[PDB]
Amino acid sequence: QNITEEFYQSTCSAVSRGYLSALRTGWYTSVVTIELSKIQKNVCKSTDSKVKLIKQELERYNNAVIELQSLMCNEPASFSGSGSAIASGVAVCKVLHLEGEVNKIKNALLSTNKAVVSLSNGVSVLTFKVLDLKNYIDKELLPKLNNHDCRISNIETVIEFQQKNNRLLEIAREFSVNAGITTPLSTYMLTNSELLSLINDMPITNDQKKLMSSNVQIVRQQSYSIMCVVKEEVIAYVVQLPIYGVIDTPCWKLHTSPLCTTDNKEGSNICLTRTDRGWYCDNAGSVSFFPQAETCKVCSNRVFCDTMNSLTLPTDVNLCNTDIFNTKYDCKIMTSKTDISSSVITSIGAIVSCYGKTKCTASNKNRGIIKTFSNGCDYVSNKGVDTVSVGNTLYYVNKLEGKALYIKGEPIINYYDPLVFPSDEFDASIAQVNAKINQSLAFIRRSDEL
Amino acid sequence: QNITEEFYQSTCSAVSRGYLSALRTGWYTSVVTIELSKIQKNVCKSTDSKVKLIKQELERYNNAVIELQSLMCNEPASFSGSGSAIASGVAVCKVLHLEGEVNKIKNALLSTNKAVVSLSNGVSVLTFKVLDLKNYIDKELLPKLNNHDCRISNIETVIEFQQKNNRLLEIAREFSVNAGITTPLSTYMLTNSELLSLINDMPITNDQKKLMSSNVQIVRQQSYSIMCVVKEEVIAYVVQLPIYGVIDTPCWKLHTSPLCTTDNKEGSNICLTRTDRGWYCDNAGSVSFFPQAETCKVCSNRVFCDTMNSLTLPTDVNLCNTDIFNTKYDCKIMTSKTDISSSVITSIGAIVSCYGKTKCTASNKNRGIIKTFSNGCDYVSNKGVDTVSVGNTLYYVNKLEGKALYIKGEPIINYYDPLVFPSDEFDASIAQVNAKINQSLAFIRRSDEL
Amino acid sequence: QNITEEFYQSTCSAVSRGYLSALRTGWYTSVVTIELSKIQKNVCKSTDSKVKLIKQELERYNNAVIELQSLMCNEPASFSGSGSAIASGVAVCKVLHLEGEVNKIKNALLSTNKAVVSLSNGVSVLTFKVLDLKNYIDKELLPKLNNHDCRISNIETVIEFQQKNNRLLEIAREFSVNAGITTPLSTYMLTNSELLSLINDMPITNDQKKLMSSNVQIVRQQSYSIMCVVKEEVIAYVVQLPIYGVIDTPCWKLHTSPLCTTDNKEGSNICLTRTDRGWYCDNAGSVSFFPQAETCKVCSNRVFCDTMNSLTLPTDVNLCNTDIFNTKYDCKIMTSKTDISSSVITSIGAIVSCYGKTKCTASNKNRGIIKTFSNGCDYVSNKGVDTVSVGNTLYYVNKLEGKALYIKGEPIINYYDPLVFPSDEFDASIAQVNAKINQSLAFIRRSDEL
Ligand SMILES: *[C@@H]1O[C@H](CO)[C@@H](O)[C@H](O)[C@H]1NC(C)=O
Ligand SMILES: *[C@@H]1O[C@H](CO)[C@@H](O)[C@H](O)[C@H]1NC(C)=O
Ligand SMILES: *[C@@H]1O[C@H](CO)[C@@H](O)[C@H](O)[C@H]1NC(C)=O
Repeated sequence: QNITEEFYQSTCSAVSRGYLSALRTGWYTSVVTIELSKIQKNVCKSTDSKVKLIKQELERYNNAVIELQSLMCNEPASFSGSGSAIASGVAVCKVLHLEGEVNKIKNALLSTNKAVVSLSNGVSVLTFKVLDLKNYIDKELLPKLNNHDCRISNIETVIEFQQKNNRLLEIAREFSVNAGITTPLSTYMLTNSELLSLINDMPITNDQKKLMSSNVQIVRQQSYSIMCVVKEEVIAYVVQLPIYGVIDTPCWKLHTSPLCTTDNKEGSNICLTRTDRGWYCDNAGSVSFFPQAETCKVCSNRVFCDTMNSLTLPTDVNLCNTDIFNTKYDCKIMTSKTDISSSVITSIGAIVSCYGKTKCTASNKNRGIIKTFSNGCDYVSNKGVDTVSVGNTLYYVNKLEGKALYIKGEPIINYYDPLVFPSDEFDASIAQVNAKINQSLAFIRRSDEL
Repeated sequence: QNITEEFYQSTCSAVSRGYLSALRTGWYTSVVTIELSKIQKNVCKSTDSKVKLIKQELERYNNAVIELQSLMCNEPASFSGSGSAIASGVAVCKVLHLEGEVNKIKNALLSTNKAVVSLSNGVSVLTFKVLDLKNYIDKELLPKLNNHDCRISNIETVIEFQQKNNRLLEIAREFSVNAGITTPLSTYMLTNSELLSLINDMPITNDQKKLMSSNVQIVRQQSYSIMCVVKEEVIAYVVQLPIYGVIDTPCWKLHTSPLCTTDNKEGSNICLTRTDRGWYCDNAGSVSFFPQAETCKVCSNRVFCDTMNSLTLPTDVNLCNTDIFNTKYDCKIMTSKTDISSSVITSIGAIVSCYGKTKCTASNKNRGIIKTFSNGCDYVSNKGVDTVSVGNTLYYVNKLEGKALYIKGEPIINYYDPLVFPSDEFDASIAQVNAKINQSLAFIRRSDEL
Repeated sequence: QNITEEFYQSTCSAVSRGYLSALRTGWYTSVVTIELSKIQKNVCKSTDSKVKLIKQELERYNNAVIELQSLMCNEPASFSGSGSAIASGVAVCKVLHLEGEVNKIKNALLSTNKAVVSLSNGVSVLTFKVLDLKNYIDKELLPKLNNHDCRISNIETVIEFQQKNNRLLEIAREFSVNAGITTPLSTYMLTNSELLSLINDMPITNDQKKLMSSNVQIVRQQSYSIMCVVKEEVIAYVVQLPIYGVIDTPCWKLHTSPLCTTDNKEGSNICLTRTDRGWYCDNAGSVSFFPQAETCKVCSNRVFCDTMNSLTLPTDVNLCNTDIFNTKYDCKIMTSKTDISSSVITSIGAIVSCYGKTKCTASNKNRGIIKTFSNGCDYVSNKGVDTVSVGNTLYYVNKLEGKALYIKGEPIINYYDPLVFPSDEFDASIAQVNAKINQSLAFIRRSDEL
């Protein structure tokens, strides 16, 4: 009733079921501002111990401003091809290159720290001001020093200026090594207290807000931070947040391992494996498939993915899990005579493909080995199991507890004849190999009757 | 006259033209030094609030010096195989393991911060001294504390010593997690003010200097920082800068998408796609091709790549863009019966390969959908277009404005017979498939005349 | 007698021998604790320059504690599939979700900073307390401020509190961007002085301790740091250390390059290359093979790898280096008609595959070019050589000095007939291609006798 899993002996593949979706659908674009107090090198050289320390701590304020301005060639019109997810925010970086749009933003920021601004393109973008140093320099630092005859207040304005400017240092220190775009969204670019404020104000239901509130760090993983322009005493940069629109549909992850024969001599055995491994979720009737599991993040029962790196597949694709020889969907597989033992760790278990003189075993935490694996594709539920060894490689099984079901079946590699079996197929399918069988056997059928 | 692009309907491929090259040709090697004032634990235990704070801030000065010395096994003679770009700087890390060469460098640094040094190998390497603490400890910190009866000046020498030593902390904090080699060149290893000083002094023309001056962050992306030795009160480490020698030649990026038929039943259709996708540039007559676009960085009109991860190709390779059936160059393609819809975002447009009941569309910012795609390979210019949907996947098109040209043609997948079409070819070519056609048809031609 | 290498002309492959193993065998799990002094917002608003600075420096102490608590969904039961190396530490993160186990740990930490704790699962895990702020706030910060009528001592308790809390900031600043698991083990999570203390106390021989002591940074590369729970004024997180069990066996790295013919017209030549390239080491009789060299780290004579990303292979696999046509082990190769020039840098040399009008050369540091390469697969020892050019690509050879041996032989690509040669084989073998030859020639043998 929580997290289940079923292993198919016929196909040497396992499916872990019970997960819930949270797919990235849109890009919540937003801009954060930093007020500035641009002053030139009018320094009064009263070389005192309380004056030079502010000279050092403000020269870093100078290196961390002109540096952001040189990063202007990213990205007005570059990034050809991939990485097209930031193009929803690059549309905002291009708006900030327009006169009057910069000024129209500084308006509603000097009175409430946050407000929605109407632009030239008109996109309803929110605005923030996370650090204000124009109001800390032109009111606290400039008047006591510029016209009051070079009067430094004390030493607590040197430590506080260090901590009020430390946030700006570690941002230019981060943007310069990232060509203007950072990911994940580091706490320097947005602390935890500020992010939870922006999520409550997104054009989304109260449901998705609770999700991104208790799962903060996952929102960071799939968020960006682009650098636009620096002009008119304002630092302008855009941060993209994921808009989860496909939520609460079921998900399941497919696990596959090679399935070979053990009734031949050395390399005279034949193998096959199901290709399309990874995460599958329901996305309005059709099935969204995520090949590289590197784009999906798992958090307890939740699965967060980006639909950009996904193949869209029809609902009739679940048939490969049971009846792989169905006429509606043609299931993809690969074939080879390469006979190598291997193991695959799943959600609540492990698949073992043992072939040859390989020492394949599953061991227990306390009493050592508990099951020696014979040759062939086998599976074991993690109940009481902790480690699995295959030759000189040892794996640990995730001790997430769940109900694992074994589905016995005739391994479909036996339904094939080794003579007319394809030597190697990269990404073939059931129909493509039965056609290649009907092709190689087409010569033997119509030539030996002489 | 600025940035153009042309789509070939015959080949289901698009070429974006108008870019300008900037290829990494050489490795400007350089060494940066740090003077040290090695003092032993002769601490006067006058446990005062202004004494223990310097004890803490100098114990970090101790952890961040002995730590760099343990990182000596990288890289005197390791790194077998790949990563051979640092071998121009490792040649300098091996020179610093020689007596007398270390001393000969400390000479011209205590009087001008920078000078060229003749070595034992003799490579004209430049030298820098970005942070001097031997002159800040043995002159400011040591005399007031060691022999003046444990006399701490004040508290401004605790904050300034914090900021004068903070740079050393975040370097050993970075080298220890990077095994002695960091990339990109972080501002900790070299700030913006110091890098722009070294570029003006490189054995290059005034042209490449302006390039690396307005495109600083890109130079960082393709730069390294190796750790050599720590001895004789000196921290020694080498930083490699890219020497761009192939500059201002034209470049173009190739985009490809599957091209299939829609005149058969389910999987009875045939597909083909052009393999060699990516960046191409002119490099002295021949064409330098960059397969993994991850090694190329785009900055407006400029394209920066590393010629180490490039295939060198003859000039007669541009023929695949137009006349793919040319006798001079044999164009590479792959074939498959896999019929999956997909989209490819280009520079100023998007290619759509729509097959089956897939919902393929291009949508507008304001008025929603503007063109439904039929089955087959199609292209759309980004003029007024903003998004493209393929099933459950949505892409954003780069709104870089340019002149896109459509080149209509007969899709070459129709010139093939589905019976004698290769089931799957990984990286074949026109000649290799016409030979395999002339092979499969060789049996049907000389056996049915009975 | 130190580092050797031999190139096989018959196979266009080189083997670098003389390296010594250090394979990751087990996971030394350990937990580090941080005592806390949880106080609520009972701040006395005596807005003084020495009071507000501690308010700022302690509000960061608040953001860096509640932030770690939201990262609780990683990883109680997630991470489906890959990344199963932390499951030895996740077993400890699951123990910390149990009442009484948290309290039983705080015992032996308030008196000796370190002791072994018996748990509910009972795993003998060590414990540490690297930073104590419960004893710095409830004894130094709380009594002077809470009940002594809001009395701030001085300003040296603001700088020291900055440096005593700076370590906690850059950890939550690192865990939040890493979803609770960081790698490599940064010095923030464990400084050099503390790591060398834990290695001396591992259930290992005195040998492996010296290894991980002079090779510290490599131990960091293959170590993790998981985040468990935050409760009862204690920060709990687990760090995994590698247990090297397979040590001091010989290792060798295989290098391969395409081997083609130069006796045909354009693409009428045939090529083949040995597939399984990378690191091989001895692991109890059998041979542990590491395909992706990205999992192996080289440090002088030592080679550190993780046996999780390794194929286990029989001892009879060294035969492919000499007699590739042996009956005991079937050597894997790939074939293609693609005739592209390329070079491969090895340990103490370089392999060059020169084909077509490609300009292939090896150049010297002083006197330029020293050997022009003819068409075919050739090798050169690094004695006096520094660079190798292939078309527009230039490589640097590692100037590690050693004894390179040339083993001349008949290139095995000539023993094949171009008519019945496979157009392309992804990962075939000698037997699989001789069978495909015995298949294509099976028709010509039994059909032309008419
Ligand atoms: C193979 O050919 C037979 C006729 O001999 C036919 O009945 C069968 O359906 C064919 N199979 C495929 C997969 O085309
Ligand atoms: C295929 O064979 C025919 C002869 O029947 C020949 O004219 C043609 O050039 C051949 N094509 C190839 C690609 O070899
Ligand atoms: C190929 O067939 C011949 C018989 O004509 C046999 O002697 C030889 O061993 C076979 N080779 C292979 C690799 O099967």
